[PDB]
Amino acid sequence: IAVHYVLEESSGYMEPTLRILAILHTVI
Amino acid sequence: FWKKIIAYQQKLLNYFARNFYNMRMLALFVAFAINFILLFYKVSTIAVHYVLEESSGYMEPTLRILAILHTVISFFCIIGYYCLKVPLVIFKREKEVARKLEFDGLYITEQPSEDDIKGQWDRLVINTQSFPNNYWDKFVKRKVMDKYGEFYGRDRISELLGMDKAALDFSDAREKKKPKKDSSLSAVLNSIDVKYQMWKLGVVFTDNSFLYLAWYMTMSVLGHYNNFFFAAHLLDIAMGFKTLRTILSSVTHNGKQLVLTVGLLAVVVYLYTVVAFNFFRKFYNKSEDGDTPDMKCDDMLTCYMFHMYVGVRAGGGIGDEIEDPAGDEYEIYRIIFDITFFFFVIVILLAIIQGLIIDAFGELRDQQEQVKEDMETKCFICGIGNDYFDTVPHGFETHTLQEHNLANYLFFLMYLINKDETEHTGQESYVWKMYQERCWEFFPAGDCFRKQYEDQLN
Amino acid sequence: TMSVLGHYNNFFFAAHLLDIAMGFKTLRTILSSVTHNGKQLVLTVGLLAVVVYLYTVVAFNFFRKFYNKSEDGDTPDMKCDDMLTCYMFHMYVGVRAGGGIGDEIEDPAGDEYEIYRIIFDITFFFFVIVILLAIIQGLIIDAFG
Amino acid sequence: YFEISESSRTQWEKPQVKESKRQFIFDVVNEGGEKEKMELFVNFCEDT
Ligand SMILES: Nc1ncnc2c1ncn2[C@@H]1O[C@H](COP(=O)(O)OP(=O)(O)OP(=O)(O)O)[C@@H](O)[C@H]1O
Ligand SMILES: O=c1[nH]c(=O)c2nc[nH]c2[nH]1
Ligand SMILES: [Ca+2]
Ligand SMILES: [Zn+2]
Repeated sequence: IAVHYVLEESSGYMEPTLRILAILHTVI
Repeated sequence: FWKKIIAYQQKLLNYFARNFYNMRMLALFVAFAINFILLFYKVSTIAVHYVLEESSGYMEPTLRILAILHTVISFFCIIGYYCLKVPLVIFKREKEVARKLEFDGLYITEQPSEDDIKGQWDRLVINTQSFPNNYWDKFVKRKVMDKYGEFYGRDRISELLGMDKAALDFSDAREKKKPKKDSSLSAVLNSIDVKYQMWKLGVVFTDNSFLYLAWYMTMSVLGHYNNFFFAAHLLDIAMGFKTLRTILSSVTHNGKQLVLTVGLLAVVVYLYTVVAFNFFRKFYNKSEDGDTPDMKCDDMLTCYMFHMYVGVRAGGGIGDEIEDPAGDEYEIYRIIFDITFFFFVIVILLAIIQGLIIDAFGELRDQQEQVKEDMETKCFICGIGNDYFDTVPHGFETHTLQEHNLANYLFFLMYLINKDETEHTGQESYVWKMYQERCWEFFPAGDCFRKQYEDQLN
Repeated sequence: TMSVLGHYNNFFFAAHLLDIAMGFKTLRTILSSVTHNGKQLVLTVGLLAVVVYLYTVVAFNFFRKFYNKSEDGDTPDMKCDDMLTCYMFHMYVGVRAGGGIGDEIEDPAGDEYEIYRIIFDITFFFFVIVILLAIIQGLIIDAFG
Repeated sequence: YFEISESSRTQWEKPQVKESKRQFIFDVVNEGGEKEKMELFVNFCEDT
């Protein structure tokens, strides 16, 4: 079976926010 | 008529102030009795009803009477202590703010640092027709005006203090004041100072013990809405007894350390949750049957909740309450996982959290014991050790009860205030000047009469 | 008197094995440690009683359906249908339990009061088991020391 | 300097006197105040 780790988000903005935050963390 | 009603009202206030403590212990009985009665409810039948399982049958009217009595007694217990300790708090704050105004210029030259709630709040009482109401110094405004008026502006100082600069010389010329009777109307309107009562009420609501009494009264009132709200009054024994006060204070004594170590436990359990959610998901099936799986780690939130709620409380960690790793490719990894969880979370961090509070309790008890041990080993005033006096029988007791008694010092200060300025003796005038100038070098510090005359006396 | 009662029932002679406590000094110290902090121990036991009573009140008012201690669905052995039995259950079981009352009551998964009951169980385990029981034990241990 | 009787020594060495002395020593050293230590010691002497 193929298992995927996916956000259980209602607002839906967390994923791009998460990517931006990860990039910002690396830069910081 | 007005005189009679005022006399009766003041008598009632004095009675409540006198019997504040007795009414508190009566409230303690009433809480005990109400809760003992409450211990006999049961749920009956959907519409469920909470009904007493009583054989005698008198408990229900007794319970209602006791609840009403508790509310009345709590109201009396707030009116008392409002007539008892609120004046002391007001006096202390008035003295503090007056001394800050005079000696420090905290509202003329310094101004509060904008973070002190009380420093900011006390500005309202300065420009009040009755600034000193409990504080003895009724000329604090006059002396502040004399000290700071000429430099920083007499007009500005007078406006800040809400006073008249041209009234003092006229008063010294003639009094020009007339008394009046009280049956006239609007006299109370003229006499009342809404701003001063405002500031006083703010101080009272800031007071901690008044807040506790208000919470007690609020819970007593809520007890009529639901009789089980009277259970919160059983916590009053904690304040009633010293060791229970010590136990409760031990919880918040190491408050920052306890919060931070709880946060550390949270972080480490979160890390373990991440590891389990990424590698050990199939082991978190908490379903007894194979018909349907109750997976507790399919998502991070539920896995974290499971870890906190179960593994921390478990004796052996998460491994006690998760599946068995025998015969698996991740057997050794999961064994290390469980062992490290049990060691770091249960053996170490939980022990540290418990020990913080236990050691806080021990430290508070040891501090109380050290305080009690002191004043039995050295004098409060001079500080000389007890053995030096104890060379003679009952020496320390005689020194602390007839030579260096702090009660005697307080009585001497009262005698200096009550005595007229002209009739002070030499020593009395010396002490009085030093006290007014706040010079506390008249207190014997490391020396006493016996030590000074150690060879003349014997 | 116990020796005389031993003739009425031979098992009454078992009470004389406690005489070794007086015979030996360290056993006298152990027994004296129990009553050394007598007032503090009694008062902290009372505090534990009060806090467990508060937890019993909360459970009896909100978490009654979770106190079914019956293995089968044929008949329910409800332990919190009345305050007296709920309080007895709390004292007799939750205090002795390693993880608190949550060890011996139902599981709150998939319930509207899940988070409330999780907080209930965690706070019970922390205040009653981790703190108050430890304080009660430490009083006697430190008295012995 | 004075005279001690051998009978007095024997009675002092008897076990009950030793138990009383142990109890008194513990009482005075642990909780007995130094203020009336001599008073307690004289009382213990008279009882012994
Ligand atoms: N300068 C001092 N003046 C008075 N007492 C002193 C002073 N220095 C030390 N002490 C000690 O303070 C203690 C005063 O006694 P204590 O506080 O128990 O009195 P109390 O308030 O009458 O008693 P209780 O708490 O039983 O009501 C004594 O042990 C005394 O030795
Ligand atoms: O003064 C005395 N003290 C004693 O202890 C005692 N014993 C016998 N006779 C005595 N006289
Ligand atoms: Ca004179
Ligand atoms: Zn002194």
